Amino acid sequence: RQWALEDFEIGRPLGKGKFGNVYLAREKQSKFILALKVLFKAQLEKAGMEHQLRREVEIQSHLRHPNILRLYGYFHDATRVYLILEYAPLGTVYRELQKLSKFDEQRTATYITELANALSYCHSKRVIHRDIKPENLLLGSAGELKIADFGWSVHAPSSRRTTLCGTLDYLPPEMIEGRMHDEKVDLWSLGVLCYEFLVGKPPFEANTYQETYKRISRVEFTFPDFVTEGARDLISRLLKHNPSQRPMLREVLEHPWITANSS
Ligand SMILES: Nc1ncnc2c1ncn2[C@@H]1O[C@H](COP(=O)(O)OP(=O)(O)O)[C@@H](O)[C@H]1O
Ligand SMILES: [Ca+2]
Ligand SMILES: [Ca+2]
Repeated sequence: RQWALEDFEIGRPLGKGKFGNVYLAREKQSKFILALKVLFKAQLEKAGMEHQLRREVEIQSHLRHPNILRLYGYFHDATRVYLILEYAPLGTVYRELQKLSKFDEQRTATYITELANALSYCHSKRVIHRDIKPENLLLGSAGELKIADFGWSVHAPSSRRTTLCGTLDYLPPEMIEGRMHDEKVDLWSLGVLCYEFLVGKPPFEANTYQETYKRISRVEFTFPDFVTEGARDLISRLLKHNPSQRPMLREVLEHPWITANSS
């Protein structure tokens, strides 16, 4: 309780999503620097995703972890909805990935650690993200990873997927096949990110949706020569077609290659 647009000086655009237009902003009274995610009611309603928005606010407002981005509150005004988010000053892992093409083992292991901790806290409440990918991974002032954008978040188990498009790149077989899914979806994503971080691209990238779908469902990926044995071991363990065969997060955090490299 209980903001209005008038409470904020709006700064520069921080990023655009499918629906979200995100701006740096400062709260006039306190001079608190933050981010406003702006959504258009028309676009949400017409058509599809008004329920995701409610899900995102409800779920994310209630989460408190250093590796999960804060949602502080919200408001609206007949044309738009405004989410008030914690501002992440070092940008997205996506842009960082663009900047240096690929990450070293130390950086990758640290990102995975920070990710595994946030996910393990999420999973502790049976909350599953389902949209873990570099666009949704922000960096705090200490360069620490922060999981963001809970539009796709839901409680486990779930069904449907609803319907998503954009890439399939980060989705496990049980999600691309419309099946019932677990917290295990987030473990598959973790494996996909781990490979993208070291290699510079996702294990199942292809030129078409139909081929990507096929590669994911058949789980066909290969490692460049430069990927080390301990990273190969971790990724092969996360990218298993059968969800239950996938590791618990504790197993990931205690993986030798993770413990060896993680700063
Ligand atoms: N709190 C934030 N701090 C800095 N940049 C952000 C923040 N939230 C989002 N962004 C940027 O805006 C983009 C879209 O935000 P997001 O909420 O993920 O979009 P959408 O919900 O529309 O998919 C992100 O990928 C990122 O580049
Ligand atoms: Ca997003
Ligand atoms: Ca979203």
